[PDB]
Amino acid sequence: LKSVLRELVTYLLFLIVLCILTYGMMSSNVYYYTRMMSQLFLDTPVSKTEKTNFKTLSSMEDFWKFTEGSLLDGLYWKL
Amino acid sequence: HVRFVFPEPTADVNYIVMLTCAVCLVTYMVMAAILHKLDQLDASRGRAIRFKYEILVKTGWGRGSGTTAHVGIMLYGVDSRSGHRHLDGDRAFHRNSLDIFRIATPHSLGSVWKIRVWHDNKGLSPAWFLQHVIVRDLQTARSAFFLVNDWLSVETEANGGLAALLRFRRLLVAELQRGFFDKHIWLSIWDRPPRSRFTRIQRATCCVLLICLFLGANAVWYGAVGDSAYSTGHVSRLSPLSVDTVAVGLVSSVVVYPVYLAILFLFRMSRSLAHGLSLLLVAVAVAVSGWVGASFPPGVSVAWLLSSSASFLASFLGWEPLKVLLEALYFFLAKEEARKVKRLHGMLRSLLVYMLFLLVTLLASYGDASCHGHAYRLQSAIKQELHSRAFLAITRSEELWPWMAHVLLPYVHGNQSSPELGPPRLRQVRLQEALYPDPPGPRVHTCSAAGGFSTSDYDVGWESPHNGSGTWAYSAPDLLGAWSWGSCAVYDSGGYVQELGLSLEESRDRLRFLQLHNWLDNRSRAVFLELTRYSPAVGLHAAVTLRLEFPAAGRALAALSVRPFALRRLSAGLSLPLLTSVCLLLFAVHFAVAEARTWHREGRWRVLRLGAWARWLLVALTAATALVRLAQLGAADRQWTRFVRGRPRRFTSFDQVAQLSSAARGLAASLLFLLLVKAAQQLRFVRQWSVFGKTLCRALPELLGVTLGLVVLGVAYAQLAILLVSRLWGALRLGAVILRWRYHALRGELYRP
Amino acid sequence: VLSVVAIGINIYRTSNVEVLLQFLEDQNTFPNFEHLAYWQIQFNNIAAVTVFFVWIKLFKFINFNRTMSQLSTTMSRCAKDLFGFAIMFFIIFLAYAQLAYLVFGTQVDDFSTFQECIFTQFRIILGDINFAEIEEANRVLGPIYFTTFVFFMFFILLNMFLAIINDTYSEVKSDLAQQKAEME
Amino acid sequence: LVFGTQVDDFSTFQECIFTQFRIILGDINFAEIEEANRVLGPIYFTTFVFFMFFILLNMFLAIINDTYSEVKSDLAQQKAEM
Amino acid sequence: FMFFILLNMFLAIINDTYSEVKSDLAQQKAEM
Amino acid sequence: FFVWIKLFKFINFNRTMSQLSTTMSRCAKDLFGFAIMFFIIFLAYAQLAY
Repeated sequence: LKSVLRELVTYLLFLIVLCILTYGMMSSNVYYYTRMMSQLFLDTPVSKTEKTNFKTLSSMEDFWKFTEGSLLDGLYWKL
Repeated sequence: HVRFVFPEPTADVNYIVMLTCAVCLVTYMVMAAILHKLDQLDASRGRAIRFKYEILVKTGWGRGSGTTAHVGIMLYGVDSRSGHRHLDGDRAFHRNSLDIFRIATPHSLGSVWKIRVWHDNKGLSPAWFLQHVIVRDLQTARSAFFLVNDWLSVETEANGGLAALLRFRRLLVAELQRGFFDKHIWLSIWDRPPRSRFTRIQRATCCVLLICLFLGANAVWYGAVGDSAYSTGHVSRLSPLSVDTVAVGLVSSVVVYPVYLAILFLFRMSRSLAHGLSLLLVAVAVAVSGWVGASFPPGVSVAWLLSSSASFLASFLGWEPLKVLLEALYFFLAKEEARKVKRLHGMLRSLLVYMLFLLVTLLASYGDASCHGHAYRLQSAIKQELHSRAFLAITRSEELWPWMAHVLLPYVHGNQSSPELGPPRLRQVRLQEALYPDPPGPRVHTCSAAGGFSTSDYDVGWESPHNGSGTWAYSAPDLLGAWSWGSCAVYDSGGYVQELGLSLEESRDRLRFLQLHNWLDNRSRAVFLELTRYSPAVGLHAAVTLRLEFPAAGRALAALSVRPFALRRLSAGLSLPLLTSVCLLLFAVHFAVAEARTWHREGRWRVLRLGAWARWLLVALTAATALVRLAQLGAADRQWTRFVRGRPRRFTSFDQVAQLSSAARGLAASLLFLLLVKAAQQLRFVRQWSVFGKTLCRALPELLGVTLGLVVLGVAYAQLAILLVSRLWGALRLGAVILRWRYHALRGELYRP
Repeated sequence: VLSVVAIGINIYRTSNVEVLLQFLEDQNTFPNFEHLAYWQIQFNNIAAVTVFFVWIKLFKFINFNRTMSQLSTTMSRCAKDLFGFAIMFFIIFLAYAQLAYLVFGTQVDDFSTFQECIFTQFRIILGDINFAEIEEANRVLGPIYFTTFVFFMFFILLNMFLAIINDTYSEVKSDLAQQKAEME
Repeated sequence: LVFGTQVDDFSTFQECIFTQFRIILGDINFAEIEEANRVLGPIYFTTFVFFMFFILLNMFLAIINDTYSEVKSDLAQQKAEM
Repeated sequence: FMFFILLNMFLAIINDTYSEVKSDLAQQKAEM
Repeated sequence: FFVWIKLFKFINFNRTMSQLSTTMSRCAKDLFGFAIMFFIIFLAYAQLAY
């Protein structure tokens, strides 16, 4: 019953390799980038005189106003 | 008539008086249960039935002694005093019989000359001089066989060594050794002789009567009779002056003594009516103490405790021995019951030790619990006056100045403002400003832009040429005071200070000077707003502090705290914290010595068992609690003495006292938790209640293994949950199946065999 | 006793309505109806408790068959063990409550009084209190207190009631069936 | 009877029954129950929680656990001893 | 019907299996 | 997740962990049989609520 320790050490080596390999897939800027893009759009209101954003669209003219004002504002700052 | 009055002056309820009378009753109840359990065994032992030998001692003194008679032996000595024997056997003192007796007498006499033998002539005078039974040594070797072989009148005694020849030396010495630890009611519950009609259970009733009557009679004088001398508050020294406390105790004891005398005289020589009167007297004394103690200034409760303690020592060391001396001048299962009695006596001693320790702990923790509801309201009021919601939302935008000028200054210098206990202050620690740390994807809380703090004496601006010294100097930490576990790191009491006080119409000038002449920028690691509160209505201080951290050079981190504490000083006399610290230190020393005795009486290799670790943890907590309280008491006096000198000019930073005053309260409350847990597991001494601890102890490895399995299965599920896009024990009770099997097993193991 | 007290309160309260008559004489005064409100509150409390206990009294009559008799026997046979264990459980409960009161009781407002500590610890059992205040109060002792309390009163001490109850039910059913089989 | 005019969860009898069903799940306020009646308000909550979670909900489990084991042993004995 | 009747059927199975397994293991190990 | 689950094989051969693993493996058939019954009623309630 010595192969049990061999299997144990091999599995621990595998687990330590895999834990590092999966911690390398938890970058900070993969989630924060999405969270900041989903707020740059979808939260900024229409150009002016309205408070409704994309998340709370209510009519067709609201969609047209979002396309004109807010979409053409967040895409281009002043790639 | 002006002496005794009903004060009812203040509604400030006092807990020292009720916590002392609430322990002396639980102690009495538990000890009464133990003594009743001991009585049940003792009565049977006495109604049923070694300093000698157990050889075949059939007596061949002579014939002509035919009578059914019984003899008795008094083998007195060093703490041993045996009784007479029974009359049982085959012949049972038949016609021309012998004499031999080897009874299971646990009284192990010493190697001294104290013995008497009484022979009763049940019938005609015998012509056989029944000398004695021979015995040399079987178990302890404390026997001497030298008989007289005489024959006196019916029911006559004979005394040797190991009619009326002497009266004042023999008839008296027989009572200073028999009644000295029987008439002394304090050490009487342990050494009651058998076949006595005092039952050892109404002795405890008289003892608790003494304790409660002492407490009541002292509480009457402290609180009711306060005009005969004019002492309570004016000249009453907390410390014993040999006339202020002990005299009151002695007088109270002598005054109350001839009620206990009547109750005992009704108990003894009564072969009850006093068993109800004693309880009535205890109840009324406790009620009187509780009704009068609600008006004690905090410096008089310690005097009352010392007086009551003194009283007890008087009724223990000179009033009971006087009584007993006056009375003298006026006149196979055996080895199991022995173990039972030996264990019960140890239980009785441990109960009193634990109950004294518990009382000391309770007075140490809840001694001033009336100032615990005021602290919460005080800190809440301080926080709501300072608008403690805008400050916590302050980010770095050069915007703490409007907050300081809007809410702080009117609070400090208002007409209807706080006493404020001096002027506030600002601090500054820093060096080498951050080089604009990276904005994108900021660190959550690990913003620790490594650097270093300055120390040189700079001048107004940021240059210190030939202007001398440095003006905007760096006050070196004062040491042993404060640290502020800030988010960034661990700050201290050093830095650059600004007065910012002295008649607000002037403080605006300082504020604008700090704003305009380039003070708070370009290093900016701390500001450390800090002031102090004092509320005379309840008598609490408060160490208000506020700090701003600048870890990313453009964003701020706000943290405030208010810590209401009571200012207790070592120079304020023998205050209650000092008493409960010097008693806790003695208790810790006693426990440590007891542990060392076991360490050296069993030897090494006692590690890896819970007893030693538990004892050392208890000693560590006790010794830490007492020491931390003493440190707080010392620091509070040091800071006050420093503050008095230069009252309107210094700051004195009372935060270090507030930290110790909370550490000492958090330590003395965890020790009491351990004491209250230790009482829960003592329910095992009841017959059918001993299985809960056993089933919770045997079923621990299985529960720990289940917990390990759930931890593994939970970390795996957590790792799946993350990365994918971004209970099993509580509800379906699966611990009720591991404990139940053990409960059933250990319960069947207690009834079937 | 409770019914007599309620009847006495009702007779005493409704027999002194002199305040209403005095107000109805001159209606520019201040109508003093505070004592009546206080006594109405007290009467409501007494009546509610009396009704609850009267409804509890109904168990005295539901023993009409065997399936109810065994349940009543089981409930009245494990009371001796549950009372014995509840003493230990509540000693530990109060030991936790006093510690929480002395440590967190200055600056939480959930442990501000002993009663509040007891009710907060009951609400933790329901999974209703979540650690948000004990952290900011003490970032080091709050987690320790919460973790230790949850472990020693969910995983260990709260499942010892179920073991006692289950074993008592099993033993009662077993010996009742044994007696029925042997005698009858 | 005690909270029937102040708490909005005990406004009607049906509301009382549904609130008491929701208390078992662990969905309470207790900030209005206590201030509605300082005495007899906490008593109701504490005694209800004790007599329901500790004693009364632990009997259905006992009944079912006993009956399942009895049935299992009965069927196993009937099949094996045939 | 899902907290009093159907979540007590899970621990029932688990308890029965645990009891029989422990009894078999005890009569096996402690006997030999 | 499966790699982490495979860890049980290396801690199942313990003195007190080998009476819970066998317990949870001897009743797997009964647990599946109970789960089917539970899910049928759960889905019936879900459809009624829908």
